[PDB]
Amino acid sequence: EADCGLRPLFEKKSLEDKTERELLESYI
Amino acid sequence: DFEEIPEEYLQ
Amino acid sequence: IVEGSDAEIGMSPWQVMLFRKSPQELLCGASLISDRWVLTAAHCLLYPPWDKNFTENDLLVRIGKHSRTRYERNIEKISMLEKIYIHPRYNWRENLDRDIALMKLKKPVAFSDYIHPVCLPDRETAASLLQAGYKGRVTGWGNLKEGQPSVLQVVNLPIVERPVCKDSTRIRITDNMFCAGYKPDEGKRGDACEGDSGGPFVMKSPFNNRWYQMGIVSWGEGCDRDGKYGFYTHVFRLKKWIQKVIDQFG
Ligand SMILES: N=C(N)N1CCC(CNC(=O)[C@@H]2CCCN2C(=O)[C@H](N)Cc2ccccc2)CC1
Ligand SMILES: *[C@@H]1O[C@H](CO)[C@@H](O)[C@H](O)[C@H]1NC(C)=O
Ligand code: NA
Ligand code: NA
Repeated sequence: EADCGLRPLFEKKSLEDKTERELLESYI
Repeated sequence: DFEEIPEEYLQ
Repeated sequence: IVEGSDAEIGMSPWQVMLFRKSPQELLCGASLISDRWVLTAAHCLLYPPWDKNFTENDLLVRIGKHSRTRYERNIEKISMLEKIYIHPRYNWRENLDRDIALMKLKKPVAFSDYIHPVCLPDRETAASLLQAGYKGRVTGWGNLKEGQPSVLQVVNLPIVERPVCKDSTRIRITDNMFCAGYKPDEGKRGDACEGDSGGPFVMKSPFNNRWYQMGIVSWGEGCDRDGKYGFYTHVFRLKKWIQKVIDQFG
């Protein structure tokens, strides 16, 4: 749980998935 | 539709 | 999931499938919160109106999956249940208030590229992120319309203002719920559907880049109907119960 919420194939290797930018853009 | 899973789990 | 898309490999490594032994079939979604604990919706396990009252040995959980129906050799892990814990004030008689349950696994699951727990929110992350217009992400293998998908589906959906949620339904909504989805004529759609229950509504924190599970797929009227919205169990509001169960059973 110290490492919770960080995905091996994405955050752990600083890659983004195809639609997570849509989430970030909604947080105004 | 569901592929059968190993019997080890179903026991 | 209605009007979603195929998930990428490893996009949701906390996603869990609840699987019935006999006959072998998907029951529900669920989520991995540690190597021994799995979160789901209570109505996935107990719903007397549908003659649903599962016991531990009725069930398996399948972790790390992508395909809905294939046995994903060397990728997925299949775990047996030690114990099911349903919220003591789960209201199956009326409106699914407190639609939440924990499942403790018999043995810890090994993490991998495909298997990894999601975070649970604290009060500060909940207050920051659970705001109308902010988008979260829902995942599942449920129905594609009100047939069924080959692989895990994903859809991003905005949280809806509470008065709009209330005015969309005759069912009594509580502080232990929130709703999400697009308003009509907004130009976009999408919803959870039957079979997606118990799966997670997640948000990616812009402060620390971690994914947090804010909700559990709970209920709705139809799927992807205009003027209707999907309802989700409010995970933070029930966090004290979650912690009590974990801090007294393992
Ligand atoms: N569009 C969606 N996002 N959802 C997603 C979740 C699915 C599956 N969940 C159900 O079928 C639940 C289980 C019990 C009945 N129920 C309902 O949703 C009823 N229609 C309304 C209701 C009845 C009693 C109490 C509370 C609500 C439904 C569609
Ligand atoms: C469901 O089954 C469990 C164990 O079989 C029992 O303890 C519980 O009272 C039952 N509840 C309902 C509503 O059937
Ligand atoms: Na209303
Ligand atoms: Na709608």
